[PDB]
Amino acid sequence: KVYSQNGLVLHDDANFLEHELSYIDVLLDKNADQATKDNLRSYFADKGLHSIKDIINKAKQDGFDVSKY
Amino acid sequence: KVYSQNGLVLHDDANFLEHELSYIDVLLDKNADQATKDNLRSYFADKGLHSIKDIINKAKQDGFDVSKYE
Amino acid sequence: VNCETSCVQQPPCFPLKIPPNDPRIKNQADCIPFFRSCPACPGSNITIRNQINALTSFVDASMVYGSEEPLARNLRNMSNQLGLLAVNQRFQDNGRALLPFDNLHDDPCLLTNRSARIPCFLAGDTRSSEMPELTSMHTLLLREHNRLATELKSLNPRWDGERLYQEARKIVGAMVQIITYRDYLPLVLGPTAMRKYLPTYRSYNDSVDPRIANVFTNAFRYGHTLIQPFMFRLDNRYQPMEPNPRVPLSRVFFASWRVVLEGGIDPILRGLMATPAKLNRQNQIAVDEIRERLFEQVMRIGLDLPALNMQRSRDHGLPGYNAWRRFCGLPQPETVGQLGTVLRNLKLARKLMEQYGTPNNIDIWMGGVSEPLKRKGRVGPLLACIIGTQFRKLRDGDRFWWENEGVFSMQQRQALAQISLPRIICDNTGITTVSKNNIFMSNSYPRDFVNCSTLPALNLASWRE
Amino acid sequence: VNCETSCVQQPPCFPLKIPPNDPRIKNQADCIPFFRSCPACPGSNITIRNQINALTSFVDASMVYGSEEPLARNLRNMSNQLGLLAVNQRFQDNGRALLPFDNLHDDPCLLTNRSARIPCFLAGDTRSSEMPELTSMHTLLLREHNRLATELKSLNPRWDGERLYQEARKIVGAMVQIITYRDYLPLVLGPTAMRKYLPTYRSYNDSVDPRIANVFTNAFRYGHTLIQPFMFRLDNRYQPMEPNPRVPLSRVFFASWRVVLEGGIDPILRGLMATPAKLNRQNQIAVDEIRERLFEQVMRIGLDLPALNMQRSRDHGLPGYNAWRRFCGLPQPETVGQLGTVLRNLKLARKLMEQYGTPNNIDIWMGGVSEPLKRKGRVGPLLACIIGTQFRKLRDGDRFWWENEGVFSMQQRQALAQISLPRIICDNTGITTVSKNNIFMSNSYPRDFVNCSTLPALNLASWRE
Amino acid sequence: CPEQDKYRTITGMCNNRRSPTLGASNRAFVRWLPAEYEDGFSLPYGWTPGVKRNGFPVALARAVSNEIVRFPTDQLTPDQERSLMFMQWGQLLDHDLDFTPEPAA
Amino acid sequence: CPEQDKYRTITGMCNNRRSPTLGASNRAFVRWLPAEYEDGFSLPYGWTPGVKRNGFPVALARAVSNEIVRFPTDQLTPDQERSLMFMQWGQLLDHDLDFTPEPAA
Ligand SMILES: *[C@@H]1O[C@H](CO[C@@H]2O[C@@H](C)[C@@H](O)[C@@H](O)[C@@H]2O)[C@@H](O[C@@H]2O[C@H](CO)[C@@H](O[C@@H]3O[C@H](CO[C@H]4O[C@H](CO)[C@@H](O)[C@H](O)[C@@H]4O)[C@@H](O)[C@H](O[C@H]4O[C@H](CO)[C@@H](O)[C@H](O)[C@@H]4O)[C@@H]3O)[C@H](O)[C@H]2NC(C)=O)[C@H](O)[C@H]1NC(C)=O
Ligand SMILES: *[C@@H]1O[C@H](CO[C@@H]2O[C@@H](C)[C@@H](O)[C@@H](O)[C@@H]2O)[C@@H](O[C@@H]2O[C@H](CO)[C@@H](O[C@@H]3O[C@H](CO[C@H]4O[C@H](CO)[C@@H](O)[C@H](O)[C@@H]4O)[C@@H](O)[C@H](O[C@H]4O[C@H](CO)[C@@H](O)[C@H](O)[C@@H]4O)[C@@H]3O)[C@H](O)[C@H]2NC(C)=O)[C@H](O)[C@H]1NC(C)=O
Ligand code: HEM
Ligand code: HEM
Ligand SMILES: *[C@@H]1O[C@H](CO)[C@@H](O[C@@H]2O[C@H](CO)[C@@H](O)[C@H](O)[C@H]2NC(C)=O)[C@H](O)[C@H]1NC(C)=O
Ligand SMILES: *[C@@H]1O[C@H](CO)[C@@H](O)[C@H](O)[C@H]1NC(C)=O
Ligand SMILES: *[C@@H]1O[C@H](CO)[C@@H](O)[C@H](O)[C@H]1NC(C)=O
Ligand SMILES: *[C@@H]1O[C@H](CO)[C@@H](O)[C@H](O)[C@H]1NC(C)=O
Ligand SMILES: [Br-]
Ligand SMILES: [Br-]
Ligand SMILES: [Br-]
Ligand SMILES: [Br-]
Ligand SMILES: [Br-]
Ligand SMILES: [Br-]
Ligand SMILES: [Br-]
Ligand SMILES: [Br-]
Ligand SMILES: [Br-]
Ligand SMILES: [Br-]
Ligand SMILES: [Br-]
Ligand SMILES: [Br-]
Ligand SMILES: [Br-]
Ligand SMILES: [Br-]
Ligand SMILES: [Br-]
Ligand SMILES: [Br-]
Ligand SMILES: [Br-]
Ligand SMILES: [Br-]
Ligand SMILES: [Br-]
Ligand SMILES: [Br-]
Ligand SMILES: [Br-]
Ligand SMILES: [Br-]
Ligand SMILES: [Br-]
Ligand SMILES: [Br-]
Ligand SMILES: [Br-]
Ligand SMILES: [Br-]
Ligand SMILES: [Br-]
Ligand SMILES: [Br-]
Ligand SMILES: [Br-]
Ligand SMILES: [Br-]
Ligand SMILES: [Br-]
Ligand SMILES: [Br-]
Ligand SMILES: [Br-]
Ligand SMILES: [Br-]
Ligand SMILES: [Br-]
Ligand SMILES: [Br-]
Ligand SMILES: [Br-]
Ligand SMILES: [Br-]
Ligand SMILES: [Br-]
Ligand SMILES: [Br-]
Ligand SMILES: [Br-]
Ligand SMILES: [Br-]
Ligand SMILES: [Br-]
Ligand SMILES: [Br-]
Ligand SMILES: [Br-]
Ligand SMILES: [Br-]
Ligand SMILES: [Br-]
Ligand SMILES: [Br-]
Ligand SMILES: [Br-]
Ligand SMILES: [Br-]
Ligand SMILES: [Br-]
Ligand SMILES: [Br-]
Ligand SMILES: [Br-]
Ligand SMILES: [Br-]
Ligand SMILES: [Br-]
Ligand SMILES: [Br-]
Ligand SMILES: [Ca+2]
Ligand SMILES: [Ca+2]
Repeated sequence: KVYSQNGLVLHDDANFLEHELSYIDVLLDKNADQATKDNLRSYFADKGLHSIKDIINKAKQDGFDVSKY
Repeated sequence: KVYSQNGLVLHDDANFLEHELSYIDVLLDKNADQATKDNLRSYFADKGLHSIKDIINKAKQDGFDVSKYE
Repeated sequence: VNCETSCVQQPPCFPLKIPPNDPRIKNQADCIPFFRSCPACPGSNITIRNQINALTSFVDASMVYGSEEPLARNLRNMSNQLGLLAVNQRFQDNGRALLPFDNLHDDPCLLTNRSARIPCFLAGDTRSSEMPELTSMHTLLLREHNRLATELKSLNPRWDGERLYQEARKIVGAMVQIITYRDYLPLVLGPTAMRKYLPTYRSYNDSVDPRIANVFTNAFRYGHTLIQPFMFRLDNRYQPMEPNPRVPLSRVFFASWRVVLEGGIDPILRGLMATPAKLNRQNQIAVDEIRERLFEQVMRIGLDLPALNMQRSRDHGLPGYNAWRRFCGLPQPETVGQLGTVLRNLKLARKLMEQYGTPNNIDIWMGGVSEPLKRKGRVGPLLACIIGTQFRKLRDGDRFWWENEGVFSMQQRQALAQISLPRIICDNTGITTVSKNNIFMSNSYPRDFVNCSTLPALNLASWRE
Repeated sequence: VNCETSCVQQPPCFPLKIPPNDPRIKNQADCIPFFRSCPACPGSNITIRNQINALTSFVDASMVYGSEEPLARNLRNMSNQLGLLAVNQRFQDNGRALLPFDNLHDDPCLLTNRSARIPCFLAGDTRSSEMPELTSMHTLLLREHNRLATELKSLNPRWDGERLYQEARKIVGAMVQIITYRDYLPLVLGPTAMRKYLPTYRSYNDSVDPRIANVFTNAFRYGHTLIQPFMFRLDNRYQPMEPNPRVPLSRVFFASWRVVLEGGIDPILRGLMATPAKLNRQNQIAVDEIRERLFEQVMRIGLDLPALNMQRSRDHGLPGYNAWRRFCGLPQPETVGQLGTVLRNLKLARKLMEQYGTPNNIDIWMGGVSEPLKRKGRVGPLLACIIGTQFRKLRDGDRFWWENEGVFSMQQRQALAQISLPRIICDNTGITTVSKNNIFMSNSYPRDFVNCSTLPALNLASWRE
Repeated sequence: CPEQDKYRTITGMCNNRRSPTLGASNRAFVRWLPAEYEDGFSLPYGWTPGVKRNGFPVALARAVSNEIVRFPTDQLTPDQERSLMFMQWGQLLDHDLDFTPEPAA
Repeated sequence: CPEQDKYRTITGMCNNRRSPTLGASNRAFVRWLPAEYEDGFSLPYGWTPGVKRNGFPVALARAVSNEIVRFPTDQLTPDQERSLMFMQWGQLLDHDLDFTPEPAA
C-alpha cells in the first residue's frame, strides 16, 4: 500500500526497490547455485514477476537503469 | 423505514395508516376550522402528499376503501 | 437467498442446522431461519463487526412515542391541539381506546385468525402485537397518555397541543422509570445485587455512557425463562373467562384479533396480575411453546427461541461464559468439577461440558440462565452483574432522569412518587380490583388483591400554570 | 482540493487557519496543511468516526521488521539462507551496513540536498528518514539483527534462513522490550507512577486488551517537548565534528544525505549520548525548529508540530483535559484558580483560560504537557496515567512478552537480562566509548562514559541446538 | 445541540451534550468486551464447517436447546412470589431499550 | 489461528487467540472514552465557523501554539538528568506502536 503522512508519500509497496537489482545479478550469475535462483524466482513470482524479462522490465518502469541488462 | 425481525416486517413508514383516513374526513368537513385543516395539509405535505386527490389515491394503493369519496 | 424459504448459508442468512436425533425436525437438510443482524459498517474488512440499536437506550417510554421523527408524528392525533396519541378509528374496548392499526403489505397478525381480518397494531415500538399481553401493556400506556393530556388541558386551558403532548409524555416516561427501578428491578436482581449495582441515586453524571451494550441484548433475554405456555384470561370475578380461558401461546403470537374481538385488555391484565410466572429451574429452563412452536402460525416452521438466543450471541460475536464471569469479577471454572460447584449442579455441568467442551465456550444466555438464582432475585450473579450495570448506566447517564434536579419541581416529584402500575390500570380500564404493592410479587386472588378506591391517584395540581 | 496546496476546507482537508497577528505567517489567507486521518468506516452516518493504526500495537520491533507481509519480505535478504535483513548496495559506513533505499515517486529526502541525490531509507516503519537521529537508531537495529543471525548460524549451522530470521527477530524484539520497560519508562513516569501503572510482571493475561487507545497517539507526543533545535555530531574524542557540528533541525528533516555523505551514524549516536535533552518547562514547551520550521525544506510552508498535535486531537474526536483527568481519577479544575492549583502555576492557568474558556476544552496534548512533572519523571500525573495504562496493556496483553513462560528458556532469560543499548552500540558501530547505565540519564562526557571493553556482551550459548 | 431545551428529543440526540449520539437511536451498541468471531472480525462461530472455537467444536444451538433447555411441560414450576405481569413488564421494558434490526426478505 | 505457533506473526494476528485482531495492524484504535465531535459523529471541533464547544469558542490551534508554546530558543533549559537519546528512544518506540494513516493527494 501507499503509506502517507502530512501529504508526503513515505513508502509505496507497488515500487521495485534498488536492492532487488542485486537479485537480478544472482539470477544472471551462471556460477550461482540453482537453489538460490529458484528461491529468488519464487520471491519475484510471489510479486507477480515470472520471467527475468518481466523483472528487468518492472525495475525500468520504476526508474532504474537496467542498461547492463 | 422498514423495521424487520425474524423475516417479519413489523412496520413500514412508507405505508398509509388507517387512522389517517379520519384526517381526510376533517379536511372535507366544511364546518371544521381552517387552522386544523392547515395543520393536516402540512402533515400530509411533509409526507409528500400535496392535494386531497394525492392523499386519497395513496390510501387506495395501500389497500384502503376510498369509494366513499365519490 | 430468502432466509425464510432457503437453508443455504449465504449472507445475510445464518440458518440454524438440525441435529441428527431431533424431536420435531426429522429432516436434517431443513433449518431454522435466521437473518444476521444489520452490521454498523457493512462490507468492512477493517472494523470489527458490530450491530445497531434502533431505539433510544433511555427509559423514556420510546415504546409508546417512537424513536424516529416520522413514526413519532404518525403516532400523534394531528386533527386538534389536545396533544393526544392517535387511537383506533374502527374499534373500541367497551368504550375505551385501542392502538391504531399498522399497515403492512405482508401482515403476520392477519395470518393468525384468517377470517377475522384484524391487522397488527401501531405503537412506538414495532413489536407491539407479538403477544396480546404485550399489546395490552402498550394499550394501557396509550390511554394513560391521553388521560393525562386531557386532565392537563382542563387544568391549563391555554396550552397548545405540542405542550400537552410533551408534558404527558414526560409524565409517562417518569412512570416507566419509577415502576422499573422501584418495583421491577429489585425483584429481578434481589436485594444484595440491587444495593451493589443500583445504589441510591445522587445526580446526573454527564460522563456516564448510557448506551446499550451488545451483551445486554442477549443477557436481558433471561425473561424467556419466565414465560408460561398459555395466555390466561379472567372475568370480573377473577374467574376463567369462557371464550377460551387458557389459550396456548403458539396461538397468540401476532393474534391481535384476540384483543379486538375476544374481550379487550381487561381479561388479559387480570390474567397477568392473578397468574404466577414460571420459575426458572435448572431442569426446567424454557417451555416448548417458545422452544418448538415460536411463531408457527405466521411462518413456514416453528422457531426455537432459546436456540435463536444462542445463534444470535454468536452473530453478535459475544465472548463466552468465562469471559463475562471475569468481566464481572466472578470466579471462572475451568473443569467440570469447578463448573459443578458454580452451578451447584454437577449433572448440568457435565451436560454443558459435553455440548461446549470448555466453560469458555458456553454461550452467554445459556450460562446465564443456568446459574442458581440470587436470594429473592430471578437471575444468577452473572446476569445480575450485566443487567445491574446496564440499568445503572441508563439512570446515571440520563439527563432527563425523573429525579434529576430541574427535570420536575419538588412538588411534582412528591406527586409522582405516588404512582403505581395498579393505579394506572384502575384509571384506564374497567378493572376495579387490582394487586397490592408489589404488583410483580402479588400473584394470588383474592389474598393479594385490593379495590381501586384504596389507591391514591396521581395529583396533577403542581402542573398548574 | 489538494490539502497540501489548498486552504479550502473540504473533506479530507482540515487546514489550520492563521491568527491575525501571527509572528511568522503574515498572510492570513494562507494556512497550515492538514489531512484528516483515514476513517475506519468511510462515509458512514451510523458509526462514530474512528481512526486506524497501521502497525502492530505490540512492542515487537515492528519498526525494524514491518507490520505487513509484503514490506516484511521486501526488507529481507532473499539471496541466501542466512536470515538477514537487506542492506544498502551502494553505500557503507566505514564498512558497516546502511538501510536500503526506498523508491518513492515523490521522494522528500531528495529535496533536502538537491545535488547529493540521496533518497529516503527503507525500514519496518516508513518514517525512518524523518530525522537522521531516528535513521541512526533504525540502522543500529538493522545491524544488530544481522549480527545475531550471523552468530546463530555459526552456533547452529543446520538452521535455515527462515529459522535464523525468526530467532534473531525474537531476540531483537525482547531487547526493545527490556530497554523500554527497564530503562526508558521509569524515567518517563518516575518511580511512584511506575509502581502504580506498571507493577511487577506476573504472567500473560489473555483478557487484557493490547490495542493502542486513540488518545495515546496524542498523549505520547509529550516527547515533542524534549526536542532540541539542533542535531549534534561528535568525533571519536567526543569533540564537535567540523563538517557542521550543530545543524539546525529544519535542515535535517528527511536529510538522508547527511548519514550517507557526512560521516555515517557514529557521530550522530555520540551526539545523542553526550548531549542533554531539552527540559519541558511550562514557559518553554517546544522549540521553533518544530513550531515554525517543521519540514520547511520539503514542503511549501513550515509546519507547527505543537499546533498539528492539537488539530489532530480534534480530528480524532478526543475529549478535553477534564474528561481525561476524570478517566484517570484525578480532580477536575473548573475555575482558573483551581487550574492554577493543579498546574502550580496561576499565570499559565490564566493563559489557558484565555485561549480555551474552560479547562474542559483544553486539548489533551496541551493540558498534558502543561502539568508539572512527577518527581524523577518527565510527565505530569495525567500523561503518566495514560502512558502508564497503555504500556501495562501492551505488556500483560502480549502472549510473546519476553518474560512470559514458554517464550524463552530460563537460561535465555538470564542471558537477555545482560543486554543494554550501550552494548548494542559497541557491537554495531565504530564507537568504543559509550554511556554508563542508565543511558537515558547519563549525558555528559567524559564524567558519564565508559569503554566498551567494560560491558558484557550477550551470550547466545543457551540458543544452541 | 441547542444550549437550552425542556424535553427529550424523540431520537435521544443531545441527551448527552458532550457526545450527543450517546443513547440515541440508530447507533452501534457499545462493547464491554472485544468481540469474538471465527475470522477475527465478522463471521460468527458455527459459520465454517470444521472450524473450532478455542480448540472445541461449536455446538449446534438447536442441539444445546434440545439437550439442556427442553423439559416436560407438565413439570413446570409456578413461581409463588412472582406474577406473570413480572414477565410482561420485562418484555415491554426491553422494547424501550433495544431493537436490533435485520435485513428483510 | 493455528493451535500452536512459535513466533509472532508480522501483522500481530493471533497474538490474542480469542479475539485475534487485537493488537494487529490495520485495525481501529480502541476508545477509552466516547469521541467528541462537533456534530456528534464525524466533524472535528473547529470545522464549522461560529460553532462552540461546551459553550466556548474553539481556539485556533496555531493561536494556542503562538500564545502558550512559543518561547525564545536561546533561553532553552537543558535537562541535567536526561540525554538526547531519551528523546530519540521515545520516537523510535512510538514508531513500533502507532502509525495513523491519512489519504494521499
Ligand atoms: C486479566 O486482566 C483483566 C483486565 O485487566 C484490566 O487491565 C489490566 C492490565 C489491569 O490493569 C487490570 O486491573 C484491569 O482491570 C482482568 O479482568 C478485570 O477484572 C476487574 C476486577 O475483577 C473487572 O472490573 C469489574 O468490572 C465490573 C463491571 O463493570 C466494569 O465495566 C463497566 C462497563 O465497561 C464499567 O462501567 C465499570 O465501571 C467497570 O469497569 C464491576 O461491576 C466491578 O466492580 C464492582 O465490584 C467491585 C468489587 O466488589 C467494586 O470495587 C466496584 O465498585 C463495583 O461494585 C469491577 O470494576 C474488569 O471488568 C475485568 N476486565 C475484563 C476485561 O474482564 C482479570 O481479572 C485479569 N486476570 C488476572 C488473573 O490477573
Ligand atoms: C461520573 O461517572 C464516571 C463513570 O463511572 C463509572 O460508571 C458509573 C455508572 C459507576 O458505575 C462508576 O462507579 C463507574 O466507575 C466516573 O468516572 C470514572 O471514574 C473511575 C474512578 O475514578 C475511573 O476509573 C479509573 O480508571 C483509570 C484508568 O483505567 C481504566 O480504563 C482502562 C481502559 O478503559 C482499564 O484498563 C482500567 O481497568 C480502568 O477501568 C484507572 O487508572 C483507575 O484505577 C487506578 O487508580 C485508582 C485510584 O487511585 C486505584 O484505586 C486503582 O487501584 C488503580 O490504580 C480507575 O479504575 C474511570 O475511568 C472513570 N470513567 C470515566 C468515564 O471518566 C466519575 O467519577 C463519576 N463522577 C461522580 C462525581 O460520580
Ligand atoms: C411473548 C413473549 C416473548 C416473545 C414472543 C419473545 C420473542 C422474542 C424474539 C422472537 C426475539 C428475537 C429472537 C432472535 O434473536 O431472533 C426476542 C429477543 C429479545 N427478547 Fe424476547 N420474547 C418474549 C418475552 C421476553 C421477555 C420477558 C424479555 C425480558 C424480560 C425479553 C427480552 C428480549 C430482548 C431484550 C431481546 C433482544 C431485542 C433486540 O432486538 O435488541 N423477551 N424475543
Ligand atoms: C525529530 C523528532 C520528531 C519529529 C520530526 C516528529 C514529527 C511528527 C509529526 C510530523 C507527526 C504527525 C503530526 C500530525 O498530526 O500531523 C508526529 C506524530 C507523533 N509523534 Fe512526533 N516527531 C518527532 C519526535 C517524537 C518523539 C520524541 C515522540 C515521543 C517520545 C513522538 C511521538 C509521536 C507520536 C506517537 C505521534 C503519532 C504517531 C501516529 O501516526 O500514530 N514524536 N510527530
Ligand atoms: C550538499 O551535498 C554535497 C555533497 O553532494 C556537499 O558537498 C561536499 O561538502 C564537503 C564538506 O564541505 C566536501 O568535503 C565535499 O568534497 C563536498 N562534495 C561535493 C561533491 O561537493 C555540500 O556541502 C552539501 N550542501 C550543504 C547544504 O551542506
Ligand atoms: C383525535 O381526538 C378526537 C377527540 O378526542 C377523536 O374524536 C378522534 O377520533 C381522534 N383521532 C385519532 C386518529 O386519534
Ligand atoms: C376466529 O374469529 C371468529 C370471529 O371473526 C371467531 O368467532 C372464531 O371463533 C375464531 N376462530 C378461532 C380459530 O378461534
Ligand atoms: C545479502 O547478504 C550477502 C552476504 O552477506 C551480501 O553480499 C548481499 O549484499 C546481501 N543482499 C542484500 C540485498 O542485502
Ligand atoms: Br386505525
Ligand atoms: Br450479513
Ligand atoms: Br473496530
Ligand atoms: Br381511553
Ligand atoms: Br387460531
Ligand atoms: Br418480540
Ligand atoms: Br425510582
Ligand atoms: Br431491594
Ligand atoms: Br461509563
Ligand atoms: Br439437572
Ligand atoms: Br409447552
Ligand atoms: Br475466556
Ligand atoms: Br422474593
Ligand atoms: Br423468593
Ligand atoms: Br451467587
Ligand atoms: Br424531592
Ligand atoms: Br375487576
Ligand atoms: Br405496585
Ligand atoms: Br483549490
Ligand atoms: Br475525511
Ligand atoms: Br485567532
Ligand atoms: Br507569509
Ligand atoms: Br460506533
Ligand atoms: Br554491519
Ligand atoms: Br542542505
Ligand atoms: Br515522523
Ligand atoms: Br522457522
Ligand atoms: Br523488563
Ligand atoms: Br522505578
Ligand atoms: Br502516581
Ligand atoms: Br483490558
Ligand atoms: Br566519526
Ligand atoms: Br542545508
Ligand atoms: Br529554534
Ligand atoms: Br507542497
Ligand atoms: Br468534561
Ligand atoms: Br480541583
Ligand atoms: Br497571574
Ligand atoms: Br508561566
Ligand atoms: Br531523575
Ligand atoms: Br530528576
Ligand atoms: Br500519578
Ligand atoms: Br568513540
Ligand atoms: Br555501565
Ligand atoms: Br543503559
Ligand atoms: Br568490546
Ligand atoms: Br444523533
Ligand atoms: Br458487549
Ligand atoms: Br471489538
Ligand atoms: Br471493543
Ligand atoms: Br468441528
Ligand atoms: Br507472518
Ligand atoms: Br481514546
Ligand atoms: Br465512540
Ligand atoms: Br466508544
Ligand atoms: Br516568545
Ligand atoms: Ca428508549
Ligand atoms: Ca509493534
